[PDB]
Order: sequence, then structure tokens, then C-alpha cells
Amino acid sequence: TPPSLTLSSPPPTGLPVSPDLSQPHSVTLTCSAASPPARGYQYQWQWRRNGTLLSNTHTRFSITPSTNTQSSSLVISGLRYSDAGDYMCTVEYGVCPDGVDCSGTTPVTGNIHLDLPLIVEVDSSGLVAREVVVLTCEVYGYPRDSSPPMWSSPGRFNITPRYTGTLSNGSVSSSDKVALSQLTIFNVADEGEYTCSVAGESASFRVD
Ligand SMILES: *[C@@H]1O[C@H](CO)[C@@H](O)[C@H](O)[C@H]1NC(C)=O
Repeated sequence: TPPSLTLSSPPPTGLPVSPDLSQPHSVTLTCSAASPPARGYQYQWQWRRNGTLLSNTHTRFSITPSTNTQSSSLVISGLRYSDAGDYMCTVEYGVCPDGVDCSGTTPVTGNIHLDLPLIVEVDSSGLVAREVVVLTCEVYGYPRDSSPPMWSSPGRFNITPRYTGTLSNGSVSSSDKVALSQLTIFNVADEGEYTCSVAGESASFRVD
């Protein structure tokens, strides 16, 4: 007798989510049932990560239903790269009127895929007198490991480490980028692509 229950989001193929990289310390994941509960009914939600039920007793995870229970949001705080990947949201009937049988209704689970990128940028001073170009390798997002930046350029100068500490236990705002390294060119023949590589990611600047 009870109304049907399915998810509008995520769909069967899952939902990708990525954070606001200007405010990277937390992200909100939301799932929604396709229809609101009828009068006298409520939905109940469960969230899982790594096979494991999440609840509000967890420090970095906070779950909140909508007023009508049609949706549920998980806020992950203290975000770091290792939080990336799949999260599962499951909806079921939580309350049903007496004399309605909800026990035949199967819970519905969706998958959210949380993408936590690491972006590299190579910025230039321009040619300046301190004779010289200074390139700075900067990152933002979610550093994966402690791998130092590696500079490259086909063929081929001072490399000064800038920030050398660990960033993989947290995140870096796109409007508070971290400088990892600087390539100084002392002194036409130096024109061309210079690349900074930080683990799997890279960016270039063409010095002309
Ligand atoms: C989930 O599993 C991965 C792989 O073992 C791990 O890096 C991560 O810390 C685990 N915990 C969370 C909350 O993502």
C-alpha cells in the first residue's frame, strides 16, 4: 500500500562531486529521494564510507536531513586527499502509518564520487633586474603525498625550495596557494617550456 521510493540523485551511474576549492576544508554531499513522503510517513537515511556506517558521533562527518526527510546531506570537514572516492547514501521508510506495510519496500542506495584534485601552477616574475626570470611552482587543492616538485625543460639556473613541509593531512585554498619551489634563471637561448611536476600533476610556463 505505501508509495514507491527511489532516488532522483544520485542516479544509478553515481554522482561526481568536487569541492569549492576557494574553501577546501569541507564539502557537502546531498542525496534526494524522487518524491516527498506522504502525510504520516518519513524517510530515514544512512551514509557509508569504506564499508562503514557514518554517524554524527564522528568528528569530521555531520549528517542532516531536510525538514520533510526527502533529502539528506553529509558534510565532511577537515578534508584531505584520503577522503576522496566513494560515499554511499541509502534511503528507506523510517515511519509509516499503522496498518500500512512498509517492510516489503527495499532500501535504495546511491553512490557519490568525491573528487579531490591537486592543481599545479607555474607563475612568472617576468624578466626583472635583481638579468633574471623567477618561476614559482604553486599548488592548491588536496596534496596526496610529500613528493617534492620536480622541474623540467627539454634539454637542460637556481632551484630554491620554498615550502617543504607536509600538506597531505589537509587542503590548500585556490586563493591561498602554496609556493613549493622557485626556478631562477640567471641571464634568448633560455626561452621555452619549463614544467613543474608534483606527483601525477604538472603545469608549465613558456618563457619567451
Ligand atoms: C578509507 O580508506 C582509504 C584506503 O584505505 C584510507 O586512505 C582512508 O583514510 C579511509 N578513511 C576515510 C575516512 O576515508
